[PDB]
Amino acid sequence: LSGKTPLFAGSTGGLLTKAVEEEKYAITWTSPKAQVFELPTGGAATMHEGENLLYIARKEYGIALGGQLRKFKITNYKIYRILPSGETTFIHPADGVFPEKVNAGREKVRFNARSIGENPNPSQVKFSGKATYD
Amino acid sequence: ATTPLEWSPTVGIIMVIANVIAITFGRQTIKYPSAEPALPSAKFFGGFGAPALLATTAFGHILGVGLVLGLHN
Amino acid sequence: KARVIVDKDPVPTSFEKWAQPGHFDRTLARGPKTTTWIWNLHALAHDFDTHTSDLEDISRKIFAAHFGHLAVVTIWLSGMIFHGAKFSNYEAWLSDPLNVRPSAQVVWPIVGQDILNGDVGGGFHGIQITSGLFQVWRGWGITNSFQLYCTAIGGLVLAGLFLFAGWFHYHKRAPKLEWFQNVESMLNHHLQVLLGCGSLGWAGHLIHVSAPINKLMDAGVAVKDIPLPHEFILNKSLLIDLFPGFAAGLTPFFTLNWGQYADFLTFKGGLNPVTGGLWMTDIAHHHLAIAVVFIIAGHQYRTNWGIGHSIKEILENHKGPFTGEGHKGLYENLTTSWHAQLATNLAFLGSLTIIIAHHMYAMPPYPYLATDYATQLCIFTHHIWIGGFLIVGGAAHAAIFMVRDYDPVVNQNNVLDRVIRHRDAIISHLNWVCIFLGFHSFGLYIHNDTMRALGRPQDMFSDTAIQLQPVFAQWVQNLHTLAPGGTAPNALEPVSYAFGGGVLAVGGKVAMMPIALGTADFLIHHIHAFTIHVTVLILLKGVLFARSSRLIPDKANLGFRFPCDGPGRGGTCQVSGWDHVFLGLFWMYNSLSIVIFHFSWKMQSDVWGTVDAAGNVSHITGGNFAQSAITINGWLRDFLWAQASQVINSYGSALSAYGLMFLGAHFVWAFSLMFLFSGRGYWQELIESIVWAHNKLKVAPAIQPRALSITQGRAVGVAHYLLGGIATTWAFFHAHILSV
Amino acid sequence: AQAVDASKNLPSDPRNREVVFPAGRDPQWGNLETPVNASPLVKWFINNLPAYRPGLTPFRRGLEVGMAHGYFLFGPFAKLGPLRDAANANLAGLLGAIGLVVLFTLALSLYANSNPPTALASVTVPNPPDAFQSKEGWNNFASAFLIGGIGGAVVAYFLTSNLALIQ
Amino acid sequence: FFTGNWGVYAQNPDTAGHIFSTSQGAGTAILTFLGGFHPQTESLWLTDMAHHHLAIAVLFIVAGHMYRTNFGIG
Amino acid sequence: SHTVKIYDTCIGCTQCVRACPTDVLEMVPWDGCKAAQVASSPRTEDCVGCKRCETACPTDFLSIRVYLGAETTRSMGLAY
Ligand code: CLA
Ligand code: CLA
Ligand code: CLA
Ligand code: CLA
Ligand SMILES: CCCCCCCCCCCCCCCCCC(=O)OC[C@H](CO[C@@H]1O[C@H](CO)[C@H](O)[C@H](O)[C@H]1O)OC(=O)CCCCCCCCCCCCCCCCC
Ligand SMILES: CC1=C(/C=C/C(C)=C/C=C/C(C)=C/C=C/C=C(C)/C=C/C=C(C)/C=C/C2=C(C)CCCC2(C)C)C(C)(C)CCC1
Ligand SMILES: CC1=C(C/C=C(\C)CCC[C@H](C)CCC[C@H](C)CCCC(C)C)C(=O)c2ccccc2C1=O
Ligand code: SF4
Repeated sequence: LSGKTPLFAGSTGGLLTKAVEEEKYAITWTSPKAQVFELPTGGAATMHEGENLLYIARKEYGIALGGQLRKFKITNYKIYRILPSGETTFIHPADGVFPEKVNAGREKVRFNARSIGENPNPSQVKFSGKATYD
Repeated sequence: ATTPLEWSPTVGIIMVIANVIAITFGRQTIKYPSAEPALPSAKFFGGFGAPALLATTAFGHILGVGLVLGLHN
Repeated sequence: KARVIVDKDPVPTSFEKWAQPGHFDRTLARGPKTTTWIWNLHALAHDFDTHTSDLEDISRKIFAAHFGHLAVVTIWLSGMIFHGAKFSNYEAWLSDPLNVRPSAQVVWPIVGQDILNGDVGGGFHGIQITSGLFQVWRGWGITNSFQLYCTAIGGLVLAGLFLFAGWFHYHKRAPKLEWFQNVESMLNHHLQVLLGCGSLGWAGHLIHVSAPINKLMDAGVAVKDIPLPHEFILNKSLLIDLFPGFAAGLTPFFTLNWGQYADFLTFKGGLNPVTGGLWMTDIAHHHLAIAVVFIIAGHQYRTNWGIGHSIKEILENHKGPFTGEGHKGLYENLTTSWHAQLATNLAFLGSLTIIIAHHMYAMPPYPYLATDYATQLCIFTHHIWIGGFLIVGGAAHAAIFMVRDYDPVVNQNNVLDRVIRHRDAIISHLNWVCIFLGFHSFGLYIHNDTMRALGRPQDMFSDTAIQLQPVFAQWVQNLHTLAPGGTAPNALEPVSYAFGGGVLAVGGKVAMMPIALGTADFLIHHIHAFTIHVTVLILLKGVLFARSSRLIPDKANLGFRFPCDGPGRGGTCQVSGWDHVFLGLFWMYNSLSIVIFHFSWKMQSDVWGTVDAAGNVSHITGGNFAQSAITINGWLRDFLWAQASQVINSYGSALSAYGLMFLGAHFVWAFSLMFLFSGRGYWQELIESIVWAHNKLKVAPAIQPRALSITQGRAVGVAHYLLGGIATTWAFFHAHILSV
Repeated sequence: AQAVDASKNLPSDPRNREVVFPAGRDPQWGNLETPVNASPLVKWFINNLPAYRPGLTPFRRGLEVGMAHGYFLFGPFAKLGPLRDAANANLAGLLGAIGLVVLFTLALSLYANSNPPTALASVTVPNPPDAFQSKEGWNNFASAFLIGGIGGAVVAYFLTSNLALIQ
Repeated sequence: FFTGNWGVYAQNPDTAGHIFSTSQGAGTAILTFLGGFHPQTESLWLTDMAHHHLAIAVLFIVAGHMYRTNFGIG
Repeated sequence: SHTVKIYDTCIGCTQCVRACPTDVLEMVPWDGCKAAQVASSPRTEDCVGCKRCETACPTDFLSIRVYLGAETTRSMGLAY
């Protein structure tokens, strides 16, 4: 992970003890212009001219921030998951294409070929460990 | 019920003095003394216009009214 | 730069848009596919920010809307003075104000209302009012009905004149944006003309009209003999005999010999012994002093002549070490969002209204007000509730500003951004204070309630037992009693006899006396602070966390008013800035309903009562406040169970409607609990089964029925919960004192 | 114009100097360095308290902590408790105060046996505090709290009861 | 003092016949301006010395605030 | 933690994947010759049960469902 931290004085809302112990997140993006943007949790900050990086508590804050970056026309937002051992994984886009646009490499999962009304009654699957939706 | 006052000429002196403090306090302090309504002489009145004249004189009367009554305990 | 720019013929005046409902919004303009369209039609009628993205059209709507509102207030006031003329006992109250009750209504002789037209004295059978307009009009010197009749007509003319203005401005001559943004011109004009000159002119009334009329009337002359106000202006001999300061004329004014006017511009600092009320001369000297202050205060700002401050300049300079840029950017927010202006004005105007009620009771400013115990509580209680409502509105619009108009570019390391960035520390410590006080404020009542039941009256927190004396208030009280001698020595009497002094007796009634403070009075002041702190916790949290939260980072995009995000995250219920206001209203209530009782029970117990010529005062409840107001059962026993006897027994009398209004509110209250406790999911299913019955008989409606929205269900409840609460104690306060 | 208006932007102005800073150099962190949190006076006081003092054994920490609390808790039970107006008023305070110490020591050993997660680091105390990150350290702390707490309450009882003789 | 009626402290001064370290011919004043020598001791009135250092400390404190220590004012 | 089940009545609106804050959903190509696309739920551990997708799906009854289940730190949205 390489990038400049946005310039902000600091805030009570932000990283907490969970970050050291459990899966802190980090978002990365490149800017064309230095602009003022609202942080995910309180306040405002100034992004640098290129290769910004911000450490984040939850994945929801990063994607919520990405929607704000799209207002500034920045679509190269990347999110990572940082475990305490330092393992960093390219978490949000697994492949370069975004989730909205289809790609051949992906595969359907948890697809129920039946209609929703065709689900079985729960009495038929009691005392079996099965669930109706499965 | 304070005591009466007889309108001596000393009161006129205090009012003129109190204005002069306000005027000196005005020119050295006011940022935009000049204004659209211009006065006939830009030397005897300085750079002040008609607004600054009424302003400086008005603050002077406030001081002079306080002094004349403050001295008249 | 403050020039007048006006657009000509902005919009027509056709009636077709009336026929077209929901024209203001695009979605509603399509059609009413469901019943929620109807409820949304009202909820968005006044939200001009949603109708258009153009600030100029929003501002023009608002400026015109205020004019139509003033028409309502003037019409409401014009009718008040009208009822005093025709359907009233005002002329009889003037001759015998103490032994005659004030009335202004006459229920008609139909099905059986006529019992409500009770004997109020003066040969008039009507409802006994408690607004105190009789005391107001008397201070205005209105001694006959025709003077009262003419004033009513002027308000209606003034009402239609305001109404013509909104038509003239919105349709014909619309000011543009830059006319509105000249805040500096606005402040000067309102401070000097509306507040300054309005006070100065009113001093002209007090000096020429009211104080001569009042000084005559309280001296024993009949209203038949009192001259009219115009005669004082023409004939000065009548006025000079009353106020000899006028013999000198206007020359002492300009020559600064203002001691000549000491006869009718006094600083007595007390109440008139004849009529319970402040001196009229003191009220004449009052407005004259304040007008000069307001006239002077308004020249501070610039307005095109280079002489005055820019509010932008002053704010930017007030930065400090702890605040990075300080108040940089606030002028932009205040000048680019109506909601921020509405928040500041509501919050302080509401706190102002609460401050009025505390002043008006201790120093009655009208003749024959303190003797009318009915008016004092109703006048005190009324304004206390109005200010509480407005303060809550100030927090709501503070959040609406955030979700809508907050720009992070403007608010960069300023006082506001720096507050949002440490919102957690503000709330966490406020959470600690609310828990600290609620334990040590209500727990002491529980300890006394527990000990008195255990049979240990020596372990209570009481005056005889362990005592918590408000020494700081007793300390401040003593200074105001000793002030007229040393500090501000020109004053003859203490400012208010509530602080201390001597008992003032008007007739048989006590107008005011020293309010002693003990452990019981200690035990209630903090209960207000505790309830106020929690009310701020709910409301302040609504403003800061409206934009975002650790639970929801995108709370701004959803809006100020949304019910939830969803079930997950454990539950996102009542997370919006709207729902915080919905909860704060219950606490605005509980904060306020104790204040009116602390005033009601104390004054009945310690202050209000009957006094003998010897000097012994017999209060209404006889000092029960000292020992009973330290336990919750005492309030239930000595204040609610005891004082409500007149209400339940009001049937078959003139106060019988209060018994009904006291009771119908209880229904409306519990009816609130339908919408607060329940949820829409139940109600839409029930409506679905009912819709089948109408389909069966072919009575199916075109506009498909729908249950009330989630936010609406919470809204409809608090509307009923408050209306049922306030209306309940409204009748209890009325019938108790109207009998006592 | 006054010079105060012109100097508002300059950094030489006493205004523009900022007292508050981000926690450490990372601004992403939660805390904020404040003169209450990160001053040298407060840092010295908190870091040198028995819970944070360097080079002390866990037993010595609880004794210093317990002796303070035992001496503190005697007061409320004596003057404000029941039987406050009686010859045995001070005696009731000694028993009630020791009662909390037993309950307090119970919670300590009870919290100890449940595996405590960690002792956290903050701005006021940058290093980790001590060996309070294990059952063994917390257990020794509990036993020390009991001894000091019983001793501190006895001391307050001896001084308070025999105050007139001291005068 | 706190009220402002400061003249009370100079009401009853020590008489000329006062004997030092005794109550004979004493007074109650703590600040006076007798401006002369005590008759017995042939020294200055001690009440003046109390009044003396008061006025000086007021001017000195007032005199101290001239400068621009840290805050900019001065 | 949770279980997001996607049923046969999808039509490829792509509204569910957009409304998701945690990126639990993804649009994948369907083996249907004339079916353009279909949704998916590959990373279900990050579901936060906010039911925004259920509000977005425009079928008469929802092709997508979110059944609540065993909670965890991620599902409960606990930054701490
Ligand atoms: C002289 C007649 C007249 C006519 C024909 C119009 C016509 C119009 N006005 Mg207009 N207006 C008028 C007078 C008039 N106005 C006056 C006197 C004012 C000043 C207050 C305004 C202020 C005004 C504003 C600010 C706006 C309009 C708008 C409009 C347009 C839409 C209004 C609509 O359909 O809602 C019809 C609505 C009603 C008939 C209900 C109104 C109820 C009144 C005003 C209040 C009653 C209070 C009552 C006492 C409460 C009791 C409660 C309790 C008892 C239940 C339309 C062209 C709007 C517009 O152009 O939209 C873009 C707009 O924003 N007008
Ligand atoms: C100067 C006062 C003032 C003004 C101009 C506004 C203006 C506004 N408020 Mg607001 N508000 C105020 C005070 C004010 N408020 C106060 C004091 C509170 C606290 C109680 C609130 C709480 C508040 C909330 C919570 C919300 C607003 C919203 C709004 C906006 C849209 C409201 C709307 O469509 O109106 C139409 C409103 C209604 C139809 C509601 C009717 C309520 C009735 C009158 C209640 C019944 C009371 C009545 C006396 C009972 C007796 C009679 C009855 C039995 C017949 C609008 C900008 C909304 C917003 O989001 O802004 C964008 C919003 O959600 N306000
Ligand atoms: C009588 C009903 C009642 C009570 C007691 C409370 C109590 C509380 N509410 Mg609350 N609330 C209520 C109704 C009530 N609410 C209703 C109806 C609503 C809907 C409008 C709300 C909405 C609401 C909100 C929105 C908020 C609160 C908050 C609070 C807390 C304020 C802190 C405080 O007072 O210290 C605690 C004080 C008490 C609990 C009082 C009694 C305690 C006694 C003295 C001690 C008990 C003796 C002993 C220890 C018992 C031991 C027994 C043993 C055998 C186990 C507190 C927990 C606020 C909060 O949590 O922030 C701090 C807050 O923000 N409430
Ligand atoms: C929360 C409010 C409250 C308060 C203040 C009290 C107060 C009291 N109760 Mg009581 N009580 C309460 C609620 C309360 N009660 C409730 C709700 C009930 C019903 C369950 C009772 C039932 C009850 C009974 C049945 C009895 C009492 C008794 C007593 C007295 C003895 C207290 C005692 O022994 O504790 C000892 C207290 C302590 C050991 C600790 C107190 C906390 C300290 C002072 C904290 C200080 C923090 C410090 C300032 C912070 C330092 C900062 C640092 C940086 C230095 C005392 C007057 C007894 C009595 O007879 O009364 C005369 C008694 O028998 N109470
Ligand atoms: C809880 C305790 C409460 C404590 C509150 C007090 C805290 C102390 C606050 C101290 C304020 C410091 C002022 C800093 C401004 C000067 C800085 C500056 O740039 O210097 C401005 C200049 C000096 O400035 C120097 O200028 C130089 C060029 O000449 C260079 O630019 C230098 O860099 C610059 O420092 O002059 C001043 O310092 C004097 C300015 C006048 C200050 C008047 C102070 C009095 C204000 C009173 C407020 C009016 C309202 C009071 C009545 C209210 C009624 C309710
Ligand atoms: C100013 C200040 C403050 C205050 C302080 C305080 C107030 C303190 C506390 C106090 C305390 C709290 C004290 C205590 C002490 C105690 C002691 C003094 C103890 C004693 C002990 C003993 C001596 C014991 C011993 C023993 C033992 C151990 C065992 C056996 C027995 C015996 C007894 C021998 C503070 C910090 C807050 C803040 C800042 C400032
Ligand atoms: C009762 C209830 C409902 C249902 C309430 C409804 C449907 C109120 C309907 C009120 C009126 C009476 C509907 C009909 C209005 C007609 C126009 C009236 C007929 C016209 C004549 C009177 C002239 C909710 O939707 C709800 C939602 C969320 C939380 C709680 C609740 C809740 O408690
Ligand atoms: S029907 Fe629902 S799941 Fe299918 S594509 Fe549309 S929004 Fe997505």
